Amino acid sequence: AAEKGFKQAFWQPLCQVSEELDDQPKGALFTLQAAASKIQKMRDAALRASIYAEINHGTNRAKAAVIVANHYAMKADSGLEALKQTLSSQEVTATATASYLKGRIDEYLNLLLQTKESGTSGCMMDTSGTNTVTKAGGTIGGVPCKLQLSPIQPKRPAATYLGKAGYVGLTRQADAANNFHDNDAECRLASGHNTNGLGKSGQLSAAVTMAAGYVTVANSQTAVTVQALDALQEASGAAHQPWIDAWKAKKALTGAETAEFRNETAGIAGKTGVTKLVEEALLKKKDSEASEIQTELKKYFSGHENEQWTAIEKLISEQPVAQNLVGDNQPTKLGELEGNAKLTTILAYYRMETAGKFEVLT
Amino acid sequence: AAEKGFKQAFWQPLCQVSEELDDQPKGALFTLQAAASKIQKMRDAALRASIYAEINHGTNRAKAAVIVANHYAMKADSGLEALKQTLSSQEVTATATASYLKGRIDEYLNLLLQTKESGTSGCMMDTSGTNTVTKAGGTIGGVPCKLQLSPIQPKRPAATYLGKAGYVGLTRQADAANNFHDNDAECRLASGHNTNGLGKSGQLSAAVTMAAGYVTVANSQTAVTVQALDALQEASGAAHQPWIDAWKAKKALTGAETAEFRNETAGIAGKTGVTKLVEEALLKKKDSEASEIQTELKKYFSGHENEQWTAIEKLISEQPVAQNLVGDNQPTKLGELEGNAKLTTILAYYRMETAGKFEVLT
Ligand SMILES: *[C@@H]1O[C@H](CO)[C@@H](O[C@@H]2O[C@H](CO)[C@@H](O[C@@H]3O[C@H](CO)[C@@H](O)[C@H](O)[C@@H]3O)[C@H](O)[C@H]2NC(C)=O)[C@H](O)[C@H]1NC(C)=O
Ligand SMILES: *[C@@H]1O[C@H](CO)[C@@H](O[C@@H]2O[C@H](CO)[C@@H](O[C@@H]3O[C@H](CO)[C@@H](O)[C@H](O)[C@@H]3O)[C@H](O)[C@H]2NC(C)=O)[C@H](O)[C@H]1NC(C)=O
Repeated sequence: AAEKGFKQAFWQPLCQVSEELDDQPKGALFTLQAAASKIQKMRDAALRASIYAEINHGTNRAKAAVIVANHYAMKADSGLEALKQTLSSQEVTATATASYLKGRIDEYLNLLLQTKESGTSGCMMDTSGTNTVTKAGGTIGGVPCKLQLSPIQPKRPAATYLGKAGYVGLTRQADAANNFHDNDAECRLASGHNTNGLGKSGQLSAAVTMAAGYVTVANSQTAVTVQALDALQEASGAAHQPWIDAWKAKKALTGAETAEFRNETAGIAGKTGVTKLVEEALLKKKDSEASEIQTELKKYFSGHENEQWTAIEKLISEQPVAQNLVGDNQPTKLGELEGNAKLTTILAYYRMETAGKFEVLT
Repeated sequence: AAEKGFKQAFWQPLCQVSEELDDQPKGALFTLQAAASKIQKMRDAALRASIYAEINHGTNRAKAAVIVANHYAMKADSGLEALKQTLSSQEVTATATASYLKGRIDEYLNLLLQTKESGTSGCMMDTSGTNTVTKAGGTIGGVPCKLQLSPIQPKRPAATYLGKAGYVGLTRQADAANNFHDNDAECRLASGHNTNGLGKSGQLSAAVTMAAGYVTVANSQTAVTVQALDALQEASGAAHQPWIDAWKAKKALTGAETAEFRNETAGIAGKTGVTKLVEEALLKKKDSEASEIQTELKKYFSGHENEQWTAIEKLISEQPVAQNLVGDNQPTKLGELEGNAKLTTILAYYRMETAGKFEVLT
């Protein structure tokens, strides 16, 4: 009936979205950290290749290790520039839009949860619309609904409730009078009329919209209107803009999964850096033919397809640094040493060794 | 009087906090980007030093430039690890806590803004408590209150309404009956009693708290109670935990201003990397007394205080590159070249030259 407490078929959907939005910061955390860890891994690969080039100068595989090292430096570099330029705003924008909307929902839902008179007359009713609900654990009567933001630790959010299309549970309502509103449980929050709703001496001046422009409450003796948020299109100035915004933001996310954070397993001449380095340094001739790139590569790699890039990488990994550099009975092989700070210093030990030579050498 | 619409004294404070908490994402953005830009600048300095050590390999000036280059690599490296480990969660946590609380406030304030009957009876009143206020632009009658989250673009923001100790304007209220509540404007949201408040056939079951546990609304014919939020202590399970949380998070922020993102202008032996590199590579005597560190440094730097570190740095920034390595009419000096990707390339050209000179020589 109109101007009556809300039955679970109204509020369970909003609970689901609130609890799903709760994971958006956790996701943002996960991604921002994933981007640095990946930048770090590319850096580590370039450090390992550089150190091999320093130890093994004179050989051709040393020149190969420089091309490997420059590619991974460039990866590690474009990763940090992607983090700055794209990923930071994206995850901040997702975290903020989702949290602001979660706040809006939660305030409304906790109003309803609190405006009750008896255990059978109130604003928040069970499915049956026989009793009011009570929070127990992080559920409002069994339904998982904490109505507060959980502590942010990294993890991937689900997209069940907010998908690529909009809010799936916030479909159109055909019969709000019956499916949302109880037959008799009283709620003044259910209308804007002075009799069984929010008006005191009169109906209010106009319709009130609640939950960030989700539900409209009229000053007339009528039932609620809810927006269908399941098939959204981007808009501005929309009454339920918060909903649009959290959707649009979540929808724009790529994660630390773009090109820059992914390794390339194609042919050597195609890898980030190779052809342009071969033209500039080795060939000293710009805009050359793919064959003459292929040729130079065969000198260092023994070919030009991914299996020779790995073979060099294997040499780089098997390559051991001095025990004087890494501890006691500790792992000395480069493939077994990780950590930018650690590897940056092993590199400076060998950059120092290379200076020593060239002062006796020239 | 009790069970009456709220006068500007009550709501202007919440407007101020909502609007301040609007800048928290903008700040988070600003910092996350500031951290990458600073990591980038340290990297650029290590790239410039490395290239000088390459272009001049085998000298003591190249040996000095290696120590400079390893310090800046280590900075750039610990910056990305600080970004990952500390700054990411910090700014995500600040953005989410603030946005969730801004959502909670805004929903309450927009309820009040909407529950009005006449232009003189309602829930949101002016200071005089004579008229109901209205939202024009991003202001509800003069006082700035957009009641929505602004688009996130970078900004450094000075906290005035939320600061180190809590929410400044959310003071203990001595006389809510008079300073908050009007004499006669009607608001059902002002109590939980069935006569002029939210109860329908009866008072509600208990007190309702609103704005994330800020204001308590009793089922009795009484005036509102508001929490003093201006001298907070961290707590758990608190009725107004959102407030505590946004405070604690904002209070924990350091910004991209920690050690790792700041340059060190102390003596050379004290700089990040120098003594440990001198012991490991040059001295090959791990655990050497600072005088013998001072000595080695004099060989490269011509001393051991900050003015010699800069002099090397001057040489480094002076050092020109090959004309072909730069754009049509672009500068060739290292001090005049910025951009990790750009400099990573110049470094690989010279790493290749060193490769070729070492074999041309050996
Ligand atoms: C992009 O691809 C490169 C090449 O695979 C990655 O570098 C490699 O990273 C792994 C660790 O992730 C290192 O593996 C080592 O293998 C040895 C032998 O199997 C094992 O004993 C060690 O425990 C370790 O697993 C490998 O040495 C290293 N290779 C090079 C050339 O540095 C890089 O991490 C990838 N980047 C990203 C963002 O994933
Ligand atoms: C930490 O300190 C180092 C050393 O000051 C910074 O590197 C230096 O960065 C500046 C640009 O920020 C470069 O300055 C150049 O100066 C010349 C001559 O005055 C001028 O013509 C150029 O337009 C440019 O301003 C300088 O070359 C560079 N020095 C080195 C050795 O790389 C570094 O940026 C600081 N780090 C952070 C995070 O601020």
